[PDB]
Amino acid sequence: NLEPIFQLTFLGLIVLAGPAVVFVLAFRGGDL
Amino acid sequence: NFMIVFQAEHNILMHPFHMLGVAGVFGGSLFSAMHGSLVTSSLVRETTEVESQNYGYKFGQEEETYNIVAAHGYFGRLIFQYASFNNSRSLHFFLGAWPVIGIWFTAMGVSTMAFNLNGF
Amino acid sequence: AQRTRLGDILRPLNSEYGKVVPGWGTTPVMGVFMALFLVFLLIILQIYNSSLILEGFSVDWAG
Amino acid sequence: MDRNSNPNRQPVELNRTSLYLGLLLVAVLGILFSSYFFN
Amino acid sequence: GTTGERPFSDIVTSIRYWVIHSITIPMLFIAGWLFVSTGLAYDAFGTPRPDEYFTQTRQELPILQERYDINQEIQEFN
Amino acid sequence: VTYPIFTVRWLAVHTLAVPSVFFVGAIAAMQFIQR
Amino acid sequence: MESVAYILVLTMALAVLFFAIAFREPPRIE
Amino acid sequence: MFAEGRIPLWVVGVVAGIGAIGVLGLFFYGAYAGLGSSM
Amino acid sequence: MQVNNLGFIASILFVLVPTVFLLILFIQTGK
Amino acid sequence: MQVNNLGFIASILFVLVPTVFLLILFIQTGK
Amino acid sequence: MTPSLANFLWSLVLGAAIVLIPATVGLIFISQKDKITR
Amino acid sequence: RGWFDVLDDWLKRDRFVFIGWSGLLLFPCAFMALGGWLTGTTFVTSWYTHGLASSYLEGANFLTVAVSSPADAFGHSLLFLWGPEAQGNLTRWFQIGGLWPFVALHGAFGLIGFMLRQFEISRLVGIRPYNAIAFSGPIAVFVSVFLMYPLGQSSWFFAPSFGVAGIFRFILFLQGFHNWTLNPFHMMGVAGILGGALLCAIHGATVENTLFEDGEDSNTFRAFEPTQAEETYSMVTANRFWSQIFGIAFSNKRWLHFFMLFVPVTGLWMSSVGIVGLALNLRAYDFVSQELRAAEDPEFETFYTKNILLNEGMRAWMAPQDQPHENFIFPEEVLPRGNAL
Amino acid sequence: GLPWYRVHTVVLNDPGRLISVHLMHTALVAGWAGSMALYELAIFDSSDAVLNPMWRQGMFVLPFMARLGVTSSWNGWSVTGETGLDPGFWSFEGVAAAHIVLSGLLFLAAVWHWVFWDLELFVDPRTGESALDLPKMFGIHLFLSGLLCFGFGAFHLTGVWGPGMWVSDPYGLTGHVQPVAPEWGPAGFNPFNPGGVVAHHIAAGIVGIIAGLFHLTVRPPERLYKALRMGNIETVLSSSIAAVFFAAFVVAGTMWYGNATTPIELFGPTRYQWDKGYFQEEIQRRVDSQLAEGASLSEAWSTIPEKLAFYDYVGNSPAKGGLFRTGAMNSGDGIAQEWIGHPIFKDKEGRELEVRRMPNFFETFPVIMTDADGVVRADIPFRRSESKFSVEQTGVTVSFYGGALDGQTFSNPSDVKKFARKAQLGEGFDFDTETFNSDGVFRTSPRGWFTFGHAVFALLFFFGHIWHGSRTLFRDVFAGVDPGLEEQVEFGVFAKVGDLSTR
Ligand code: CLA
Ligand code: CLA
Ligand code: CLA
Ligand SMILES: CCCCCCCCCCCCCCCC(=O)OC[C@H](CO[C@@H]1O[C@H](CS(=O)(=O)O)[C@@H](O)[C@H](O)[C@H]1O)OC(=O)CCCCCCCCCCCCCCC
Ligand SMILES: CCCCCCCCCCCCCCCC(=O)OC[C@H](COP(=O)(O)OC[C@@H](O)CO)OC(=O)CCCCCCCCCCCCCCC
Ligand SMILES: CC1=C(/C=C/C(C)=C/C=C/C(C)=C/C=C/C=C(C)/C=C/C=C(C)/C=C/C2=C(C)CCCC2(C)C)C(C)(C)CCC1
Ligand SMILES: CC1=C(/C=C/C(C)=C/C=C/C(C)=C/C=C/C=C(C)/C=C/C=C(C)/C=C/C2=C(C)CCCC2(C)C)C(C)(C)CCC1
Ligand SMILES: CC1=C(/C=C/C(C)=C\C=CC(/C)=C/C=C/C=C(C)/C=C\C=C(C)/C=C/C2=C(C)CCCC2(C)C)C(C)(C)CCC1
Ligand SMILES: CCCCCCCCCCCCO[C@@H]1O[C@H](CO)[C@@H](O[C@H]2O[C@H](CO)[C@@H](O)[C@H](O)[C@H]2O)[C@H](O)[C@H]1O
Ligand SMILES: [Ca+2]
Ligand SMILES: [Fe+2]
Repeated sequence: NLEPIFQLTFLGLIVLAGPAVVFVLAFRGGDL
Repeated sequence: NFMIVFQAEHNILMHPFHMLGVAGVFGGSLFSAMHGSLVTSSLVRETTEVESQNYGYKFGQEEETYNIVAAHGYFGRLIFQYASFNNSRSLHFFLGAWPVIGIWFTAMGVSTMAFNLNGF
Repeated sequence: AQRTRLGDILRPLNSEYGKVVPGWGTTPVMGVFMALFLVFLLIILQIYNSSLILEGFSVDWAG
Repeated sequence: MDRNSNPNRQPVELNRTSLYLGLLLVAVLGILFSSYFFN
Repeated sequence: GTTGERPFSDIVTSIRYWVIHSITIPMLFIAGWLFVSTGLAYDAFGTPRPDEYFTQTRQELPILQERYDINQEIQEFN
Repeated sequence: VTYPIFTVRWLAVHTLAVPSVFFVGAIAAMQFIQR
Repeated sequence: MESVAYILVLTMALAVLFFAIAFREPPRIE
Repeated sequence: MFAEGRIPLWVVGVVAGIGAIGVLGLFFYGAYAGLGSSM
Repeated sequence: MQVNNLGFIASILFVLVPTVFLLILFIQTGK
Repeated sequence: MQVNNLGFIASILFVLVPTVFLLILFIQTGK
Repeated sequence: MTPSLANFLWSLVLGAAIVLIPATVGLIFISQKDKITR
Repeated sequence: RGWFDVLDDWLKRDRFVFIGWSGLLLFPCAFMALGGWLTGTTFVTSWYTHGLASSYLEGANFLTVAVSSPADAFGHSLLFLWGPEAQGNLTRWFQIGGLWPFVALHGAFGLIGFMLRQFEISRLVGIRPYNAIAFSGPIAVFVSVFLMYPLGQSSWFFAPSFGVAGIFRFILFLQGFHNWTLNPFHMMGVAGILGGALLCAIHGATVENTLFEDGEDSNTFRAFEPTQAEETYSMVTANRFWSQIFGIAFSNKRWLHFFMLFVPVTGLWMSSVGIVGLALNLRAYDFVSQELRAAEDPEFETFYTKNILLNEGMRAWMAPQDQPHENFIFPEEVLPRGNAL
Repeated sequence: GLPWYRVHTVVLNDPGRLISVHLMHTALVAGWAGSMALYELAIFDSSDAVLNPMWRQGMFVLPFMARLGVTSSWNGWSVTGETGLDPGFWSFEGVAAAHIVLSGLLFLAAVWHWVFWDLELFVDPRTGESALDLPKMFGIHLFLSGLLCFGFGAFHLTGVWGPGMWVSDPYGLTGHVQPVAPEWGPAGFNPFNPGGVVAHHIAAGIVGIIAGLFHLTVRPPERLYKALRMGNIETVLSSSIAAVFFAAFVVAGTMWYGNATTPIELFGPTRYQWDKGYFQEEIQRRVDSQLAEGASLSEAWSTIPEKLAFYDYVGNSPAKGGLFRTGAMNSGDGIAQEWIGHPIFKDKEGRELEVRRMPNFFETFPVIMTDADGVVRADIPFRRSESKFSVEQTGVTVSFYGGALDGQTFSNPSDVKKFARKAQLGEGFDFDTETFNSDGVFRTSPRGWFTFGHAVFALLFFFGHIWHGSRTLFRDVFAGVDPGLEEQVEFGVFAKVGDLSTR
């Protein structure tokens, strides 16, 4: 079917979100 | 009898908290043996071959009674350098923490098998 | 260091204290004999273990 | 022959703590093994 | 305190290591994958497939009983 | 600076990591076997 | 009468404890 | 990224850690699917 | 209880002999 | 022979205890 | 000369050739290449 | 420079992984044992030796995979790949349990190599070899349990299988058939292991809570320097604390650490002696006086007799599956069981 | 002063008193041998060598005398069951008395060497302190060992001048001491061939003589002398302990598995003979031959000797005892009186039933009866409300052939169940339980006790080896490490660990 596919899509987006925040702050010079 | 019946009813051997308790006690004995053997191995020469080496230490002496640097050299060559403690304080915290955490986990294992949440 | 008759008889046997052959000496031949001993022990173990079966006998009380 | 004093002889010691430790070890070994000795 | 070798952090933070390993590591991963998924592992190790634990003539456990001729025993077990 | 690339440490690392990744791939594939 | 033996060994251990506490070798700083 | 010519070690750690978490998640998923799932 | 008739002697000696060994060594210490 | 079942323990202790008393006193002598 | 005898002797030979003396050859070679400078 | 000195130099070079002469034995044998275990638990069945699935390939998990013992039909055959059983056939060698002696023997020689390594490194760095002496305990355990016990029994089949649930099976087997908990040598082993854990915990905590104020941070870990000459914690304060809390206390650091070595090592050695006894079925199974009294007095019940009943139940219910080569057929009516259960 | 665990180190550098303590130990061991033999003789029951042999009586040293040819007493009896034999002085009593006298003489020599410790034989003439030429001592002692080994094998064992050794038929029915010729082929390495033992002693004695000659003449290489600390007697202690635990493991194994030097008439049967039904199969084969001629069941079974049937009984397996079940096997089931004969169980329908024998593992075992094609036909149920295969419902009856109960048949289910329980244990025997006040639980044989003691001792001697090898190789740091030891141990600073000349 497609339920694991959509589940892994949401899960991967969520997983990337936090590291994306940390990476963006680190690269753009934000406070960390 | 308690243990046998407990295993029959809860499969405590297949409970991960009891496995953590076993790691706690096996590892605690392992670390006790290593620590005692490494300190004994690195004792500074203060006695003769006749008397007990224990008399080389005087109660309340300020100086260190063994060479922690030699112990670190030996152990970091036995496995590899970065797996060996050279900080006595971190080492002793690890010695305290490992069995204590393991026993906490196994105590919680028994306490939760009290509510029949059993092993695998 | 009390002298006794039997002591004087035995004296030359305990007189060569610490004399060595310089270098490796007979060590290679020692190693060869040790290897042969190891093979022999392996043979008799495997025979006893029944992992080495020879013709002419059986490892059994009957022989 | 002459009887000469042996210079290799040495005193033996067992301090009080060693005595307590040994007595406790003996007592607990007795506690452990007495039941099996009686069977 | 370095025994001579390059520090691990330096190696694994370098571009060349990752150019090498973004290929080498996945290739071993999918090599083990293919080892399993082609059925090679079953035949290499003699491990039964899920449909070969029992046969249409053997419904019992194929427990080995003979001391020296296990090849023929396993063959008759199928 | 300018260390050797291959060493005893390199061999020790790979002797473990290489079959480890192979085995992990095998087990991952096993996760999809159906009875 | 093996009860006597059990009681005996247990009492021996306990007496050792009391003496090891009360009449211990004092730790002395020197 | 923040420095040219090398990857930050924390980025490598995050990537490897996510890979490891995915591997263990696949194994736990397989505990419930296919062989060994009691179904 | 029908226990081993050598139990009392075995247990008593098992304790006693090492006890007197330790006692001898301790008491003579410092001689 | 049906002898007293306490004979062995009685005889052995009767000898042993004074023996270790004497041994202790002798060995510590000169301390 | 039994099959198990032949296999034992072959085990001696193959143990040598596969483990004992590729390892000795390699160790000697490398020790004589990378030599400690006193 | 002779070739032997040159080799000795190369083997003892200061590198990330020390090799030494002992490495020649340790690393190949240890790698063989570890890789054999990993290979067997990943791919190899016990279908023909035990009638059990014991690999990831068969659907087992970390807790249930094992390198299972070989079939009981082989007795104590060493099961060489070239031996009369497998006859050089790797697949058959796997199927008959050839991996078990492979792992056991390579592990034994790896353990020897590791202890030789302890000796060699101790000698090189100039310390006393008490680490190797301490390691003699684990060696005694491995020898007794994995070699001597099966050697006294009918075959390698009754050795512990290299696996988590395999070890659990061995443990329960020894309880039910040998009454191993009742064995005084096992009780000394338990005392040694629990005492070692206690000593580890109490010493670590005592040191960490009698530390000298040698820094300004709340983080006390960086108020230590490996080259410092003075003690980092107060032995005097520790001694007073434990004397007033517990009645007694260590006053000699050297005795303290020797004790931390002594307790678990002696525990391991005593338990190994007990296992040697069990290899010959020389068990501390029963207390004959209580057995006789219970046989003639149906109101005499102790925890010992209850445990005996538990052992009987375990044996009867477990033997047919645990010992499939025996073809035990115990009809339902011969199985012991209490009321309603 | 010295801690308690180091007191004996005072003879470490005192060769005369080391000889003294070795003499005292030797005297103690020899005196133990003599007094152990005297005690065993004082309690040994020689009347019935068939059903009450030495190994049922907890006899430990008696089998070792008998193995090498001392098999008769001064009381006229012999362990071969014979009487009226004249051994001469070398009876059990003579051997024991010789050991006692030897113990006394060794004690006196120990006293002499303790008092007169300072003999100039012990002092290095080159310098003037006590010193032993350990390699030369090894050459001397090894040459002597080779001579004595060769003499043993070629003169005692062969009967050239000596009694020979105990040999027996494969089923332990006709054991006796005879000369044995050496076997020089591959069969000499069959552990069950005594000619192998003889040839071993001849050949290994010759090799020991040659090696001792080599070690009396060739000095150690300097490399080896330094590496093995050949000036340190503790190195000899270490390697001797190693060889000793090696030998102890070997003797434990050969006792447990059986071989020519551990015959079952002296030490009892092995656990493996019970495991495989060795005696059971031999008994059945003899009965089947008797039947194949035309003998009836009763006659055929009456041809079976009580000794073979006694071997076929689980209470004689050494794997049935307990660690604290002390003493003779007669203290267990009692003294065996007579074979009851072979039971044959028939159910109501004429099927012949076989009672499943108790394995060595099981302290208790359910009673199960199977027919020819291995189907359970009768049992003794634990629960009865759903019983289907009980002796009561299946009408199982037992008739006996040979032995005490020959020709009798039992149909009362109580008797049938009792005899089925007996048949679980193998061949059945009447026992005298009163003489020993036997308790009913099995004991292990001298085979089991010997194996246990020596396996444990070998294990502990491994630790002894490690301890003394470490003390030999690390003698310099025994009292502690050098109060320096700073940069030798630090990482990466030197090219070779410890070697100060490298970087
Ligand atoms: C002439 C002296 C003498 C004689 C004739 C005997 C004779 C006997 N003794 Mg005895 N004994 C003696 C001296 C003697 N003893 C001394 C001095 C002691 C004190 C140590 C003892 C202590 C003793 C004990 C404790 C026992 C006996 C027992 C016995 C009886 C059986 C012995 C046996 O099984 O052999 C066994 C001997 C061996 C298996 C020798 C093993 C030697 C190893 C394998 C060789 C070591 C390696 C080698 C040196 C290196 C290789 C060299 C090679 C290449 C040549 C037998 C009647 C037994 C008995 O029946 O009790 C009454 C018994 O248990 N003796
Ligand atoms: C290895 C040597 C050995 C062997 C195999 C035997 C074997 C045998 N002996 Mg024997 N014996 C020996 C040496 C030996 N003996 C010695 C040296 C003596 C002189 C004391 C004797 C005197 C003797 C007598 C008087 C008798 C026997 C008897 C027997 C038979 C009965 C066995 C038995 O129940 O023991 C039981 C064994 C145990 C209960 C095991 C005890 C284990 C202890 C408690 C271990 C100690 C633990 C330790 C304290 C832990 C340390 C703590 C740690 C911190 C280090 C048996 C065949 C009996 C017989 O039947 O004769 C015809 C009998 O009457 N023997
Ligand atoms: C031939 C065998 C042999 C010999 C000659 C020695 C000799 C020695 N050992 Mg050693 N050892 C051995 C085997 C041997 N050992 C074995 C098998 C082990 C493993 C258990 C050890 C472990 C060991 C340790 C840890 C130490 C020694 C030490 C010593 C030295 C001092 C001994 C002492 O005063 O203790 C005196 C002993 C007592 C006062 C009481 C001992 C009581 C025991 C536990 C019970 C006795 C039972 C019985 C009477 C013995 C007969 C059993 C027999 C069959 C074996 C000495 C040179 C010490 C040393 O190195 O000194 C620097 C030392 O610390 N040994
Ligand atoms: C997988 C693990 C594998 C581990 C492999 C280990 C690597 C090899 C280690 C070998 C160490 C043992 C030898 C020690 C060196 C030595 O003794 O002297 C070194 C000598 C001295 O020579 C010369 O002699 C000269 C004079 S002298 O030595 O002083 O006498 C000297 O100056 C010079 O230096 C020297 O060249 O050199 C040699 O050539 C002799 C080699 C003999 C080695 C023993 C052989 C036994 C092994 C064979 C096993 C099979 C046998 C057949 C069985 C069927
Ligand atoms: C609440 C306070 C009241 C205390 C009540 C509890 C009593 C506990 C006191 C311990 C007694 C000391 C025993 C060792 C004798 C003694 O006095 O030792 C004193 C010793 C001090 O050692 P030192 O450092 O002074 O040694 C230096 C040298 O002299 C070495 O000899 O302490 C230890 O060795 C610790 C390790 C042993 C720890 C043993 C504890 C065992 C627990 C009890 C088990 C028996 C119970 C049996 C019940 C039937
Ligand atoms: C058998 C045999 C052999 C050997 C082999 C070998 C030696 C091999 C190997 C091998 C190996 C060596 C393999 C491996 C592996 C592995 C694996 C399978 C892994 C894993 C893992 C995991 C699962 C982990 C996880 C984790 C955790 C849990 C923690 C944290 C995170 C991580 C992720 C890390 C030969 C051929 C010689 C011969 C025949 C027999
Ligand atoms: C003087 C003299 C004499 C005499 C001699 C004699 C009379 C002797 C003897 C002797 C003897 C009569 C001896 C002995 C011995 C014994 C021993 C040496 C033992 C022991 C012990 C032990 C060591 C044990 C231990 C144990 C136990 C206790 C328990 C169980 C376990 C065991 C086994 C460990 C004469 C006149 C001839 C000559 C002149 C001089
Ligand atoms: C409600 C919702 C939502 C929300 C969400 C949220 C709330 C968020 C988030 C988020 C997050 C919160 C994320 C995160 C993450 C993370 C991660 C992914 C991590 C990690 C990792 C790792 C792997 C690490 C590692 C390590 C360690 C731990 C050790 C050392 C260091 C290192 C780094 C190596 C959305 C929007 C979806 C949509 C709608 C619904
Ligand atoms: C530290 C030492 C380590 C020892 C172990 C190291 C690995 C040793 C592996 C040895 C393997 C022996 O493997 C054995 O090889 C022989 C010789 O080819 C094979 O023998 C095969 O070929 C030969 C001739 O080519 C035929 O005569 C034989 O009938 C056939 O089977 C055996 O079937 C195989 O079992
Ligand atoms: Ca009903
Ligand atoms: Fe510490």
